Amino acid sequence: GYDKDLCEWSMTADQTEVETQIEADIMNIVKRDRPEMKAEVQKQLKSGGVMQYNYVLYCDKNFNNKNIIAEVV
Ligand SMILES: [Cl-]
Ligand SMILES: [Cl-]
Ligand SMILES: [Cl-]
Repeated sequence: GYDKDLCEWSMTADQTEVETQIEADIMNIVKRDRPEMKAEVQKQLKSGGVMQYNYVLYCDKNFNNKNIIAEVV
């Protein structure tokens, strides 16, 4: 998705803060949209990291964030 607020904020916030934000947002997407994938997505975020999803989640109008679950797994 594209969100001016989170896109601009994430571009200059420290890495620990952006990581916390992305991880929270991805697990919230899972909770709302495909709650049965919680354990699998959580383990994949721990194994692969979360910073790689910054662009698609916040700075990309063409990405529907519901599709982050398929992106992660
Ligand atoms: Cl504005
Ligand atoms: Cl938009
Ligand atoms: Cl899926």
